[PDB]
Amino acid sequence: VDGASIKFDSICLYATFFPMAHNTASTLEAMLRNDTNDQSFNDYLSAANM
Amino acid sequence: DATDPAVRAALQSQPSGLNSTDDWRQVMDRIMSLTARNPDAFRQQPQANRLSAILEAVVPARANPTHEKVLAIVNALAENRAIRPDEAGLVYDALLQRVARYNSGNVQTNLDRLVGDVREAVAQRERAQQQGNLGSMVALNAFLSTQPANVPRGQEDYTNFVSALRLMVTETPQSEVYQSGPDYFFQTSRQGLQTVNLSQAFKNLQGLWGVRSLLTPNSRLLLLLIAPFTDSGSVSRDTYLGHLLTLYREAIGQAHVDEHTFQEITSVSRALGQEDTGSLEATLNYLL
Repeated sequence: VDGASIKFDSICLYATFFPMAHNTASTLEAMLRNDTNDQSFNDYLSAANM
Repeated sequence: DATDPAVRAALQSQPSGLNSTDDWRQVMDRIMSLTARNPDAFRQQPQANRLSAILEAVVPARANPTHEKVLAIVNALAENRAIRPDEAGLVYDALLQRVARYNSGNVQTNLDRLVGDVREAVAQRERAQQQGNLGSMVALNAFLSTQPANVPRGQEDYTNFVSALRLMVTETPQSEVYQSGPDYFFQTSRQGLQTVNLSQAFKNLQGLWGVRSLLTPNSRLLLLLIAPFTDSGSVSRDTYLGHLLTLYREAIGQAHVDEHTFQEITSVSRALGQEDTGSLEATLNYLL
């Protein structure tokens, strides 16, 4: 009601890459595709919220 | 023939075609059609080209060899470094002016003797370059006159070392010895590094031939250069100079097989896929 407005011109996605060596980043790739090396995470709040 | 001062003078004064004076037989084989390849190539010329070659054949034209005899001399002076290549036109007009003031039957014969003399002197210098011995043997034997021929201890090691010292300057045509003030030196190549000091090395090795932290690093540079020209029986086994000459022969042989090992490891580290910065540093730290 108070006349505030937001308008999106453009959105760009950025992604910073560690310049890892191509034998090191291929060893790390091959280790992290094994199902025992799955990256498991956790919500910090960890709650169902009612 | 590319370094022949009269072949080079023929490529700068004589025509590149078949005139009937320098090449009389080769043009009479073509006028008279007795050539193997294309005999009938002379009948297919106009009368201006065909009759003007017959007239130069049945009565040929005389010529001056004087500009060709002098240019063979100038192109040998410029080749044996007697003149500069910029002075090649200056001394050519200077010699043509002298053989024009003093022209005779004696001088034109004497220029004919001297263009055979400079063919030899160009080839004699180029043989002496590839042999590479005459400037070094007269200055290494001049060095060894200064050094005494009788050390107190270890004369057997000393007279085989100085005989192997004559073997470097003989079996390496680029190596040379000279003098610069008091001392004499030894370069392993023309305009190259590893210059040892002979007068400082033999005043260091004198007193170490029978000893069985104390060596100047140019003496050790001399013991590195003399190592492939020294047998196991040329010096002793227990003597500290003889113990190092075997140790420097193993160091050359290990650096000769670490050279071939380097060319193998870096070849299979590019195809396997590594950092090209770290493939070249981890290999040397494995080899050094």
